[PDB]
Amino acid sequence: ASRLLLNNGAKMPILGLGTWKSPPGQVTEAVKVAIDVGYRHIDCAHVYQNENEVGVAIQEKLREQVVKREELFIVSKLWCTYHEKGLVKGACQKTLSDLKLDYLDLYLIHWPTGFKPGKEFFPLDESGNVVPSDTNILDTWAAMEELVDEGLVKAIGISNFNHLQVEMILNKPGLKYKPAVNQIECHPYLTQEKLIQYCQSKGIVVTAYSPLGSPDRPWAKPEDPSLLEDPRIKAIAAKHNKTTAQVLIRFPMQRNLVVIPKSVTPERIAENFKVFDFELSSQDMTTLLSYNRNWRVCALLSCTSHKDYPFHEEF
Ligand SMILES: NC(=O)c1ccc[n+]([C@@H]2O[C@H](COP(=O)([O-])OP(=O)(O)OC[C@H]3O[C@@H](n4cnc5c(N)ncnc54)[C@H](OP(=O)(O)O)[C@@H]3O)[C@@H](O)[C@H]2O)c1
Repeated sequence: ASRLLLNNGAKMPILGLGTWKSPPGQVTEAVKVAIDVGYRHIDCAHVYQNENEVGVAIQEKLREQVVKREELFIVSKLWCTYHEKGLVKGACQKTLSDLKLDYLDLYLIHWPTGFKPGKEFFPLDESGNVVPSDTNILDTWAAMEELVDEGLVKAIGISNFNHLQVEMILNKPGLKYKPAVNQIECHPYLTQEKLIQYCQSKGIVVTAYSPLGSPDRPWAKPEDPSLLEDPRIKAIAAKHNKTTAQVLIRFPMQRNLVVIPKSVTPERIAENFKVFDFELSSQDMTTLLSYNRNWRVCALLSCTSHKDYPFHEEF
């Protein structure tokens, strides 16, 4: 159906709306339009600096009775400067205040890397590199498990964890709640077959972020590759009378992945929803998988020496 069953018994909508880089001034309208169109899952984060304005839209639609809270699935993420056991709750309560909710459906550790606490999201060492915290992943997972026992979040997960870091949590002595979700970058140029196969075999649901290749990412140099413009993907979409974006959103769905395209444009938010009415053939799916080139949009390049940097491992 549009929902995948989580290990806590909840069902997660397979399509959600992303909000990274959605400006405060445009995201309230964008989330309102998305809920009107039929979106029931919104992906958020403290570091996107727009959760208050996302929260204005959810309140509006709740008040309107367009949707009840139980049918919404709201996701946010713990930023790297809040990995200390004593800061996790406070970070979650700030997000809950900004979103004006009393619980989150899913809360994710945004990156495995902890940074020193403070007001800068990427603290620098007077001079140059990002200043790390000495916290580790298991300390932060224990603080996340407390949030479930206190009723603030219904499920907890991870994002950008490689398979060894997931295995580290899965083997934690006294593990009380397994990660429900691992949210990772995934699209035809970074197909992630080994990490998806690992997670799915452990009962962890995978969410594909940057499904369209994030054409608005700030560091967009390469002058090269664009997924939306790839003539080979345009040809598959033409065969189905769909747009390239609709093919790129349908592709993770047929791999049993949740997918969270971002848009602040009403026509594209609506376009992106019309993805339940067609099917990519096996041939189309094998062809899209063959375009992998291990190209990653989000490589957290300022942290390549951090003890917990996730992308040195094969997967
Ligand atoms: N956990 C993490 O580390 C992490 C990292 C990155 C992203 N994410 C999540 O994943 C979400 C999606 O990834 P993303 O924001 O990197 O990028 P994306 O969804 O791959 O691409 C967004 C870009 O595509 C455009 N777009 C959307 N629909 C389109 C369509 N039908 N036709 C043409 N262009 C279209 C958007 O334009 P307009 O907005 O102008 O329409 C925007 O410029 C994020 O917003 C965030 O919620 C999570």
